[PDB]
Amino acid sequence: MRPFMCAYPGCNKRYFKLSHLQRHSRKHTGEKPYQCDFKDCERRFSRSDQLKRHQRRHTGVKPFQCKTCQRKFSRSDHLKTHTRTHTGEKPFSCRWPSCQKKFARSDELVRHHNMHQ
DNA sequence: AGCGTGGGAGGGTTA
DNA sequence: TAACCCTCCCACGC
Ligand SMILES: [Zn+2]
Ligand SMILES: [Zn+2]
Ligand SMILES: [Zn+2]
Ligand SMILES: [Zn+2]
Repeated sequence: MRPFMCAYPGCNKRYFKLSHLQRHSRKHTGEKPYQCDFKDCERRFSRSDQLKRHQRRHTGVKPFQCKTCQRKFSRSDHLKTHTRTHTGEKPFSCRWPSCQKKFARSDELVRHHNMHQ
């Protein structure tokens, strides 16, 4: 399954790719060489992709646009869940007894599940 | 309730 | 040999 296993004592985390393991290894070492050099910000990241995603907050760039209402979004995963507001898709159904409510996002189902109990 | 929108994280592809 | 792009998990706020 996962041939790349973390060698840190007690971690026991395994990965499919070596790049995934080397990316995880910075969690133990704590190195965050990708600092944000914008003013009034001290955010640091161990990954370059997380820094550039964060720096969209400073630049205001929204590269992902909804083809229905033309609204732009900073992140592609948030455009995907926004599209369900137009299509009405709710792929996450509550499995509580007698309940039939469905939700477009998983965190909405988790919040609804916590309301049952 | 429904949904915008961050960080943290793991999947993938690519010279 | 990591940068790059993707969605998910979890969280916070209105
Ligand atoms: Zn580890
Ligand atoms: Zn910043
Ligand atoms: Zn839209
Ligand atoms: Zn329910």
